[PDB]
Amino acid sequence: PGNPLEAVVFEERDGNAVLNLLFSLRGTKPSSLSRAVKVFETFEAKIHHLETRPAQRPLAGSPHLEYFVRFEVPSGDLAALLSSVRRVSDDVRSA
Amino acid sequence: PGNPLEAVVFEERDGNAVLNLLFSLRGTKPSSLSRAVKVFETFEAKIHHLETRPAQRPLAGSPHLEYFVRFEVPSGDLAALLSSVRRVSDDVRSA
Repeated sequence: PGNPLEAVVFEERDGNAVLNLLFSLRGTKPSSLSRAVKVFETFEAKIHHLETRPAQRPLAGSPHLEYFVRFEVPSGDLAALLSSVRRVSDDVRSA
Repeated sequence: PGNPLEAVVFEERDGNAVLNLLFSLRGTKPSSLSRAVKVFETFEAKIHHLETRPAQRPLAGSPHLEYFVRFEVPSGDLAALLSSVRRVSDDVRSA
């Protein structure tokens, strides 16, 4: 489906797009967040703040797995590597 | 070579090891930091704070590429996945 009023959005700066993206995964093996960094790095984008820190550990019984990231990619290549990020996540949103 | 007084060290907590590791890479393609997250995740370790943010961008002409991370792994499996991390980096140190 395609939600227009969804949270996943972005902006452009100096001719590129600066945005953030979060994504979580259950289990203990499915943690291919690594492939996610391969995205922003594939189109030589400029990462602002890539971070990963599963929940529970700090507090448990309220939060859940997470992964905060901020990066910038040409307004055109964004959609390019983002597709990959869509290839890694789908049921999440931007930060 | 093997430097004993080197910076790369670690500690153990509750029967596991909690430490930090930094590593940098030049160019634009060699950014396989992703494989690094595959390490701490391979032995189901507990990551405290994994982060990546190349230098220059904030300030240039003093710093350089970097990648700060903090994670914990059984005092035994640490050496296990760290070897992998050694398979990704060698000329760097802990945080």
